[PDB]
Parts: sequence; C-alpha cells; structure tokens
Amino acid sequence: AKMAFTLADRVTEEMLADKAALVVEVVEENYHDAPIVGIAVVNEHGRFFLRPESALADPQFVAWLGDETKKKSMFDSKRAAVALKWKGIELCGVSFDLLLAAYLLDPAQGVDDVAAAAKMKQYEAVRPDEAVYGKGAKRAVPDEPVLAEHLVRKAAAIWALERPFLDELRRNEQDRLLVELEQPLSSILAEMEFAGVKVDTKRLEQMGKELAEQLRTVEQRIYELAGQEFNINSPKQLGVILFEKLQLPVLKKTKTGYSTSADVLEKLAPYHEIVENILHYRQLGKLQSTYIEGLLKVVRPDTKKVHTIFNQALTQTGRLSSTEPNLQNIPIRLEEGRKIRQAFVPSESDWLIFAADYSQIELRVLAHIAEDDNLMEAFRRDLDIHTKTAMDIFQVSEDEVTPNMRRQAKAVNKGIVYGISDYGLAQNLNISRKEAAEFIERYFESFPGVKRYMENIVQEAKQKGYVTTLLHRRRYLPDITSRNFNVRSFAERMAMNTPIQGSAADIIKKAMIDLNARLKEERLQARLLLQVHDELILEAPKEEMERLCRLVPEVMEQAVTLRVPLKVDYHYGSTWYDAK
DNA sequence: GACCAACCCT
DNA sequence: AGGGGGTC
Repeated sequence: AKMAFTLADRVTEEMLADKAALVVEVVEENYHDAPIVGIAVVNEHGRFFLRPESALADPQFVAWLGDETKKKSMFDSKRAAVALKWKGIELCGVSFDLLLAAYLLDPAQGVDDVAAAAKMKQYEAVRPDEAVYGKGAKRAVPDEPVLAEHLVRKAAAIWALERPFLDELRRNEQDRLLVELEQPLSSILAEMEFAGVKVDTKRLEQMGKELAEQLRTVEQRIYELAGQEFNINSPKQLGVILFEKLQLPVLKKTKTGYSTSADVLEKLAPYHEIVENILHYRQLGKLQSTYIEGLLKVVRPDTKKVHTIFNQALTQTGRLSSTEPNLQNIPIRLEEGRKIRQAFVPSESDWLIFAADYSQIELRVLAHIAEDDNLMEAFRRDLDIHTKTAMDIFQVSEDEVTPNMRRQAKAVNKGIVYGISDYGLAQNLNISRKEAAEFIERYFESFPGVKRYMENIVQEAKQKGYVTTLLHRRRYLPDITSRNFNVRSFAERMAMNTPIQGSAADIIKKAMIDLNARLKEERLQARLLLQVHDELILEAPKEEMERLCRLVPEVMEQAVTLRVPLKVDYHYGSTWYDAK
C-alpha cells in the first residue's frame, strides 16, 4: 500500500520544522565509523527521504540536526548519534526515543526494531528490519525504492506512536524515568563509546607470546600424562581419555554425555595428575583466545582504541550490557588474568585512570527496601556485612568467626539476594539440603524484616503482575501464578531479586547523569569511559586527580537518599590494573 | 547456522 | 539473580 512521500534531490526549509520524526539508518550492527544509508523525516509538512551525501554536505540540514531547539523523535538515537559523531556531526534535541520508551514499558517483549514496538500499540504498517534486510549472509542494503519506503514507514510509525507511549509511561509513573533518566543517559553513553578506551597493543602481544609458550608446555605435559595426543578442547575426545581410558569416576553427566566442568574436575584432581594440568590449560586457553586475540581483533588500528557498544535496552533488570568487545567481563579474580588490565591505558600522556565503585550496594538496597532494623544498623555502623552475618547465624563473637564461617555467611548473603532455595545454597556451599535450610532459617531469625520482604514481594507480584524498582522501573512476572513448581520457583526468585538488582541499576544511572553535570560545572577534562554495574571508570589528567577523589565519590554517594548510607571506594593509576 | 558446554564479569 | 570452540 505505497505510502506517499517525497524523494528529495536536496534539502528544503519545510524539512526543518521544530518537531520531527527522524530516521538516520545505520544497518551495520556495530555502528562505529559505520555508513549512513538513508534519512527520512516526517513532520507537519509531510514525509521525506534524503540521501546522506546530499543531506550531510548541506549546512542547513546539519545546522538543524545540531539545533537543540528543534525537537526530534527517533528509534535508537545513540546509534544515530555515534554514527554521526564519526562523521564530525552533532545530533541534538532528541525529545523522545521510542526504543527506550518501549523498553521501560516491557523489557520482556525484546523490542529491537520499530515493528516490534508498533505491535505493542496495534500498529502494523511497518516492516521488521530483518524482513527488509534479511539475516546473516544475505544481510544486504536494498535498492533506493525499497529502502526509501521502509525508512519513511519507520519515521511515520515514530510520528504516530509517541503520544500513545508517553500516555502509558505517564500512567505507570515512568515518564520521568524516560525523560530524566534514560534519555539523558543515552547521550552520556554515546560520548563514552565514541571516546573509547586506549589499548597498549604491544603489551598485549607480548602477553600472547608468553601464554603461547606456556600453553605449549602444559599441552605437551597433558599428552605425556595421557599417553597419547588428542584435541583437548573436544568434549568427546577429552571424556574418553578421562573416563574410559584413565578410568576416572563419572561424577556428573551432561545431555551429551560426560561433564568436564571445573567444579567436577576439581573433585577428580586427587585421582590423577592430568586433571590439574587440564584446568590450567583451559584457564590459559581462555585468556589467549578470548581476551588477547579477541581484543587485538577489535582494536582500531588508527586510534589504537576499543570502542564498545553499551546496550541500554536489553537486560530484564535495567542494567547495561556491553559487546564488541564486552569490557564488563575483563578478568580480575586471578592475577594471571588480572594482568590483562595493564593493557588498558589513558588516551593522553600524563593522564591517569580513575575507578570508583559502590561498596555492597545490593545488600544496602535490600536493607533499605526490606526495612530490616538489624541490617540497617549493620550498615550505619559500617560493619563488614559478611563477618556480621557469620556472627548472627553462628551465634558467635567476632573473635570466633573463622574464614570458612565467613565464606559460608557470604554465600548465604548472595543467595538471599538471588533468592535461592535450600537446594541452590546446598549446591553452592557443597553441603546437604537440610544443612542449607538450617542456615536460611537462622538467617531469617537474625533478619526478620528481610524475611518479611521476601514473602510480601512475592505476594505483590502475584497481586499486581509485576515488581517495581526505586525509580519506578518495572518487570512483569506471569509465571509466578504458574502451576509448575520449577517455573513458578524461578518467577519468585526474580520477584525477590529484581527490585534489588534493578534499583542498584537506577542508582548508578543517576550517578552517571549527576556526575556528568558536575564535571561540566567544574570545567574538568575528566571523562567517563566504562561502567561495570557497580562502578564507573574515568580518565583524567594527573593534575585533576586530587579533586576527583573528593568529587566522584560525593556525587555517587548522594545520588539517592536511603535509610542507610551509600559507600564508594576509589583508586587511580597509570593503567586500569593499577586502579585497584 | 544453531546448539551445547564451557568459562569470563558484577 | 543479570549479562558476555567443537560439533552436526
């Protein structure tokens, strides 16, 4: 049903109204220095398609994109913004972003294109991107006539839906969450990704060579112990050597057949010398293949930086997500892996990396929302919460809390936050189910308000159909009413966990917005680089380091007021690794 | 190209 | 709790 639209040869004044639906199409998944293939505008005066080359050599048009008074509605404005930044062009005045609007309304829907959003409000006059571009190897930009129609249909759909979405957002009391939190956050994220993080490639390469040598050493040793040669990365091949040939005990079974997971092999270490070498092999293999080679692929040879993409509209809890590369899972737990962080360096000379992290934010949030007196009081005293929990479940004095008692108390705390069952805790603490249920029972005696909260929250999700966060983020949990025990059980755990994890997301988001405002007021050159759930990473001049030590934590700490204080720790140094 | 099993992070 | 090579 051909939609009417002008395929313009040049930009005209009536295309630059102070209110428009704009589509700036970037079909590359990774939008960094990626082409723009089409522009559509839809407004009071009609519907228009433009060609980038024309539209972007045009001062009038670029002035308009840049103009903050001229208000745009879009879908995934960060994608457009970053693609335009790589071309030296600024995008401002995005008053409404449908992708973020749909995301707040229902993360479960998985809305990843305009069509998905449109179905939510019964609008079907737009095609799914995957249908116009195909998928995988057949991904292709179409001919002008087909492209032109699709862009305009998305612009047109954005035009039609903004009011319907803002109405529902308002009804959920999520309108401020879109306009004050997520949409501003999108601009800060656009800057972060474009700035990117500088990498020392020679430092990486050297590490690759050392690993290479060590992998060969341990690999040969494995063959020698095995008494033959086999592919160690092959489950089928490794299982045979471990369980048929060396006759090691079959502790666990996979769908495929044999389980060679770490927690399994560690149990088998005593029987044979070959097990410890294999775990080590894999550990090394993992760093070489994922983190050295995978990183060296994505470094941009020109700028010497990696430029991640932060997904703002993906997780079910309101958290961010990072890809190409993921900088939110760089090794930190074992020193061998941790060293990788020495490869991440400031972008200018005489600058330093500055890391700031919240301390036990999830448990602090639980205390606040649960209103547990015993937990509130623990954090007001600034105690060690795991040592404290140990004391309370084991009924002992600080003097008597052994490292094992702590480790155990800690596991209980995570479990409460993830809302696990006696079985899950038993699996984690490697103890009997009865013992696990004794711990939990003890925990709830020590913290009755937390118990009260878990019961009440499951009941509220049952009554309302969703659970909310502090800043009115929302998550629907249909399965909570399901008659299957396992499906219902999982729903209840989400019921318990989401307001904790989700409210923590909200807090750090606000901190990021607040922090940005302060950095500008202060006219500081410091800049945000990464966010890893409970921490922010910046780079700034050595001269600016002392000020940031006061400023960054103050801003993060005052983001919200709760019944307990928030606590931030910081460090800085010449590399990410040294900011410890 | 799609799954599985494995291992990285908060 | 939430994410991010081998085989057929």
